Amino acid sequence: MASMSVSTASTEMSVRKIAAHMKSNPNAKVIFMVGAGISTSCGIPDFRSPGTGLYHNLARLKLPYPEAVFDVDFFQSDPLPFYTLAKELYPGNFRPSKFHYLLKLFQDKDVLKRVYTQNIDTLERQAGVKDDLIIEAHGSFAHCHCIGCGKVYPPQVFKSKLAEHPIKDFVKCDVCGELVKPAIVFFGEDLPDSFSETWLNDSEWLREKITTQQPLVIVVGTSLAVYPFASLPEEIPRKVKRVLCNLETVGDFKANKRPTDLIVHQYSDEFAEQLVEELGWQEDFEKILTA
Amino acid sequence: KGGAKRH
Ligand SMILES: Nc1ncnc2c1ncn2[C@@H]1O[C@H](COP(=O)(O)OP(=O)(O)OC[C@H]2NC[C@H](O)[C@@H]2O)[C@@H](O)[C@H]1O
Ligand SMILES: NC(=O)c1cccnc1
Ligand SMILES: [Zn+2]
Repeated sequence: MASMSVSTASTEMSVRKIAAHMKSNPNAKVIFMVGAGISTSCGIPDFRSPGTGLYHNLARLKLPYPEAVFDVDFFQSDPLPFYTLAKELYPGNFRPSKFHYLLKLFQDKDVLKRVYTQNIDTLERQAGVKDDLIIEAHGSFAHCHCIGCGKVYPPQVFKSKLAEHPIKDFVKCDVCGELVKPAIVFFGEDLPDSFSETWLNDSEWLREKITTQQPLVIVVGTSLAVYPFASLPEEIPRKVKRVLCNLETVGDFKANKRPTDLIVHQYSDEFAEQLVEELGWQEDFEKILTA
Repeated sequence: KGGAKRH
């Protein structure tokens, strides 16, 4: 849970600007858009990184390249690599980070409009963020369905297969016989309707607040390299302040910077620490963290 | 909607 700054440079002044904006607009809410960066401190292994036990197990299993684990065609031809990744990444194996708890604090303070996440770890929900405020753009393991006929299956059927040694006899649909898989969006598949639908509604909400207070969209720990999720930032209203907390400037913040863009090069957990400080909520935060 | 998940 302990963090430190990424470099000798201080980001407290930049983080202070954010707290100042929220101070001047006490009845405004914030929309977060997050990626893998906010869960790195949780110890979740990056399947694309050698030196991770997961990477080598997938390589030993003949996975051709990391992302084939999230490819429909590959899964149907050989589901073992995905099952192996699921065993290691299944929700419940990790604990939320300081940044995940920040989302909870904001909710408690009624300043959370929505959190759009590309992650499948569901640590936002595990941390106590309400279902209504979360948009898991790439799905999660909480639901399962047959890839052929769409029949619904309880998530526990899939989960029970992961505890077997070795993992074999994968879940097959008792209607059409095809493989059943967790509701995780694989490369090549459309995201769930709720993604576009909610962004449609939040986009109007954003544009309408510009004319009344002022909202704020904060992008954290994402390389903005996966679409359509990566299109959100450019679609934020020109008149709505965009904030980016990432080790490096990426996506629209790099391709089309905006005068009002606030860029903060900092670890998501350190950022959380500094924001809570500048907001004066250290007391409530500590309570949540110790709860 | 935006299309299918991709790079
Ligand atoms: N602690 C912390 N704080 C802030 N930013 C961080 C941190 N750790 C990593 N990062 C940054 O977060 C970004 C994470 O990028 P990435 O690993 O590509 O994940 P995404 O959220 O964007 O994408 C998911 C990918 N996972 C499966 C699919 O393979 C996708 O390509 C990257 O730009 C990093 O500079
Ligand atoms: N967050 C992830 O685990 C992931 C895996 C593959 C593609 N994109 C994201
Ligand atoms: Zn079926």
